[PDB]
Amino acid sequence: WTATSGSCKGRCFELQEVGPPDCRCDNLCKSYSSCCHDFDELCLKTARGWECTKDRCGEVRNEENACHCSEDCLSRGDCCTNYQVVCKGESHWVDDDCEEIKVPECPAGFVRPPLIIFSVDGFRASYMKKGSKVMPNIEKLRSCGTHAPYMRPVYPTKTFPNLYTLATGLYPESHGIVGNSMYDPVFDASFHLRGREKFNHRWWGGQPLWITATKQGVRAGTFFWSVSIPHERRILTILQWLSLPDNERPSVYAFYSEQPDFSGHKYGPFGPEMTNPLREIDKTVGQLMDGLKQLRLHRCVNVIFVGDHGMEDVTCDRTEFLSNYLTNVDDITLVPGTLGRIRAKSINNSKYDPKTIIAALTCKKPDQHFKPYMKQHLPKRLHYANNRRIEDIHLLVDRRWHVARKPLDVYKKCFFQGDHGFDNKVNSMQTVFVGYGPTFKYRTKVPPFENIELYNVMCDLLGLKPAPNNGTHGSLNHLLRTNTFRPTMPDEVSRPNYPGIMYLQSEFDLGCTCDDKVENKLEELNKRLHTKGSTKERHLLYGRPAVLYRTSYDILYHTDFESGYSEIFLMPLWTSYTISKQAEVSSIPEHLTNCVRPDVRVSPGFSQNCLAYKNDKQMSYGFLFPPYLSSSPEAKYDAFLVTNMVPMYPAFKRVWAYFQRVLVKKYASERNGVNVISGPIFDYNYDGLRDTEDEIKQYVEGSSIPVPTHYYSIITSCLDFTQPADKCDGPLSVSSFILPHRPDNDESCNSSEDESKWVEELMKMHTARVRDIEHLTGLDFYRKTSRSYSEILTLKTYLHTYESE
Ligand SMILES: *[C@@H]1O[C@H](CO)[C@@H](O[C@@H]2O[C@H](CO)[C@@H](O[C@@H]3O[C@H](CO)[C@@H](O)[C@H](O)[C@@H]3O)[C@H](O)[C@H]2NC(C)=O)[C@H](O)[C@H]1NC(C)=O
Ligand SMILES: O=C(/C=C/c1ccc(OC(F)(F)F)cc1)N1C[C@@H]2CN(C(=O)c3ccc4[nH]nnc4c3)C[C@H]2C1
Ligand SMILES: [Ca+2]
Ligand SMILES: [Ca+2]
Ligand SMILES: [Zn+2]
Ligand SMILES: [Zn+2]
Repeated sequence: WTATSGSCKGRCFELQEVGPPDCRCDNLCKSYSSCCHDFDELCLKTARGWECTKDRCGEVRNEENACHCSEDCLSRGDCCTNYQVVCKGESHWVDDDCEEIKVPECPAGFVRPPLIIFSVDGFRASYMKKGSKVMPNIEKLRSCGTHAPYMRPVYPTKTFPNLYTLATGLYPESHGIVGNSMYDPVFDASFHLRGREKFNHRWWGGQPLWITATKQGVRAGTFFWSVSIPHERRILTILQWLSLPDNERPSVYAFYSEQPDFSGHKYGPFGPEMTNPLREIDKTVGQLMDGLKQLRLHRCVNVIFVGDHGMEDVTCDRTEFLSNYLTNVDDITLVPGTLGRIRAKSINNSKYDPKTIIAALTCKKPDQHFKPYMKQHLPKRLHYANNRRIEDIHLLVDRRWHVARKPLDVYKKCFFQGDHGFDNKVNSMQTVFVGYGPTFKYRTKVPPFENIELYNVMCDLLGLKPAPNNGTHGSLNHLLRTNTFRPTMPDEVSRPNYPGIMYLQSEFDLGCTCDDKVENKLEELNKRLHTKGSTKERHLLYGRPAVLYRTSYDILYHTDFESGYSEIFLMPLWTSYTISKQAEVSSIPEHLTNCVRPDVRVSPGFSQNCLAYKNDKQMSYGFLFPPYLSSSPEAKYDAFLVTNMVPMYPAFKRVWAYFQRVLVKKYASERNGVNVISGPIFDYNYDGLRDTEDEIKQYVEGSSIPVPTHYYSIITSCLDFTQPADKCDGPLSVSSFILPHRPDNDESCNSSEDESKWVEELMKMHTARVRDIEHLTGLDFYRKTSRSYSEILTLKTYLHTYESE
């Protein structure tokens, strides 16, 4: 019940919320159907429209007007945004040359530059260049302030997940808004765009910017706007709030436009109908900037122009139907569209089996436009598994396509030419970032970055301490003139042992053999130096990674590579090696095919054994430093050490061997040497975080050898590729992957073909940030470089997307 008989008199767009049954007058009262009776009349005036004209200048104040052109309007803070232009011979903000804002220029009583977030729905990244002719205001923001060529959204590239990621710095698996539509099995409740369940606070996790602000004593405008409130009124309300007394005035604000998303769904991302809504958005931006100018805040306020996701060409005819795949289609519930999520229709149905669903959805048609996944097999970069609201079964839909359950869902629900939601590395899904103001840099282009990073910056812009989030605080310091956050490297928790020769051959009973008894002060002194670390500066280029948890491990040195070997997991945590442009690939010689060698630096009790691989009919082994890249026939023996061995399914070895034999050398050729760090990942609970010892769900049969869920590699070289990777003076260039360690290649539909036709494609799908790997291993990389820490943080957040321009 709402007792709507109260009044909005002097409360229009009030900031504190009144709970039921008291009628409300805030910017969301319409969405709750709870506004006071006189809200429209008093708060939503439209008389005479939104622009001053010559004949209105100096008019007698008339309180019925939507905005004012009388002399008192400035003191009142309620002039039309073009008032001074029309009546006082002032210029529009867009017609002024831009002039660096070297220091904040704010009216007295402003404790800090205010932040205004101008969010635009479905604003595709390429609109900045392609629509630049009809967007003069936005183009000036872009060219004069700080801009990125694009900003990467989070998956799924839908509205609620991304707007709430913006606000919180969190992955949707953490903040809880994992789609526009959701079922939560613990609540037994559904979240929908349509209806009232979505206003329930239980859905919304983490701590969004407005709460972070309020709690730390910084007032916030309310971020959300009921749809029916026109854009002009949104803008006039922000402007009015900004003329409140110092004690009452908020320091952070949000505007939101439904455009250009709304039209992009109807007309496609580039439909000729799309010009108008881009023009209209620009006009709205111009209104705000003119309004700030009038208030003397245009060189005081930080403005963020930001979008939530892009828009792709999608039409009804490009739909795949689960009914052409499954016998049991009526036994499932599908969340449909640009992504698919599948659960049982009834929890009482015991003939439901994900295994059979997955298989009936796997590589069934030549042209198949979606790929099914158990959520834990989704690329780790998507960070989309650790929430009960995400269904075990997921369908990754090709750009341009939909998935539905049955044809009747599509014609009985073309009506549309655009949509979004696809994989967040897809070009058409990328979106915009522009920062403009005293705290942002001047005419500066920054590289593309992820929207999860903005919350930290918005907090920095407001002098707030961010709630714990998935951004890497400091990685966006290069966007900022001042207010930087100067982080320190985490402290190493475990220090390595450095074992020498401690065991005789006969002490080992591992069931391994190697043809190495084929036997000198010249080279023996030299090869002892190798074991002691004489080549370590070549292969360990950016210092040893730090171990950020409590564990027991050894550093092991070799001619061609260096490792940190876990006595707890019985295999390296990381293996590091450098491959120069000139390095040469060799084969594994015949007499060494099955060679595995005890490591006399490491006890039998802390070693793997070959017997367990003999007995485990499912499991084979690979090596982290590849024997194919040994610097000499003698050095090659090191690569067959039991301490370089890791468990690998035969199907995964097809992948790994092709990476080691062909691709590493290729990257070394193309990039002028590369430094490689490889190792295992254990994430059995799919939380994006390293598993402890008591969380391992699978061992090589009979043994305590744990089976990795993933293998990673970090491939670093010189950004200035005219310098070799091992003699690089300046910035670095990195690409990484986290490959799922799977017993089959079902994910790659072309895998019966030669590795050259499908392995690199898999690795690109599984591209990762160094940061992703850090979360999964508890290691901290790049600890000793000549680069500043913020630059290193930026590098650690970089993702190599292999998407074209
Ligand atoms: C992304 O950032 C968030 C925020 O730091 C990380 O989520 C947080 O992760 C930890 C460990 O899973 C959670 O700690 C747990 O808290 C509860 C008490 O609420 C307690 O029962 C547990 O014993 C544990 O201490 C924390 O709740 C969680 N917070 C949120 C807001 O989700 C997340 O791990 C980050 N993701 C990645 C991949 O780095
Ligand atoms: O008032 C807000 C958000 C303000 C805000 C500002 C800053 C925020 O955080 C930031 F400032 F940090 F960005 C967060 C929210 N909203 C967002 C809601 C989207 N919506 C749709 O009907 C809709 C739109 C596109 C679609 N495509 N497909 N289905 C779609 C459905 C209703 C809108 C009300
Ligand atoms: Ca884990
Ligand atoms: Ca296959
Ligand atoms: Zn959206
Ligand atoms: Zn949309």
